Amino acid sequence: ITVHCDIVSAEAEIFSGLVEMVIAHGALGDLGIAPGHAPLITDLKPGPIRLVKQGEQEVYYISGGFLEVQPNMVKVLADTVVRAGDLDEAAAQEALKAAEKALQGKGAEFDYSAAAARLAEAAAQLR
Amino acid sequence: NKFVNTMTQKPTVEQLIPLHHWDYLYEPDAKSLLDGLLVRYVESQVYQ
Amino acid sequence: AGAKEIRSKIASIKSTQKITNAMEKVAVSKMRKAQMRMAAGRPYAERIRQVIGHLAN
Repeated sequence: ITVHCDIVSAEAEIFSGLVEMVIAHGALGDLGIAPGHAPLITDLKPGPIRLVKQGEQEVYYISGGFLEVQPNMVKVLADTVVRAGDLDEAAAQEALKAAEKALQGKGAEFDYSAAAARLAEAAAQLR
Repeated sequence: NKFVNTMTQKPTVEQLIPLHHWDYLYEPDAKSLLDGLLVRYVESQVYQ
Repeated sequence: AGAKEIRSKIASIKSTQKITNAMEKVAVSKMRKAQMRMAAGRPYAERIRQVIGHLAN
């Protein structure tokens, strides 16, 4: 009769509790999940998921994610932003942009342990 | 640092990379899904 | 040199102590806010760990 469903993102939850039916925009055709469905994992498209609840109706917009289905439980691993390749690459290049520096060195620089040990003793005296 | 308690902040290092009876129906392909999920998992433990 | 300079220095240190006392409570509140934001991300991590596990098997 009623299947447990949770909409979840990396930062926070979006929905939880029992539901009657779940309609989702999967990668290859739409899906209608009802209690007792067979095991199914599926990549979602940017769009809304409709959750029918014992008769009232709920609607939530999603930007991507993974739909995990079991007979008892339905998990929606919802993304918080569009994962398009141009956006994906842009933020990586911004990290490289800031990372750039005037004294990159060879990569074998060491023996700075003395400075960290000198400060550690001062930090003991402070408390 | 890891929040051991209000009075303890344990510095730590952990490896991000490298890491039943039924079977899931896979859309579009199992390889496509594994490649996407592994990226969501590493980005998640970094945010944590 | 005299009592006037010492009196000014005791007032100088007393002003800083009241704001450092407030900042400890301000920090405790923010610590509680960062601890709930820690717990609002566990579900996405524990379930995907299971999915990536079975999908590989």
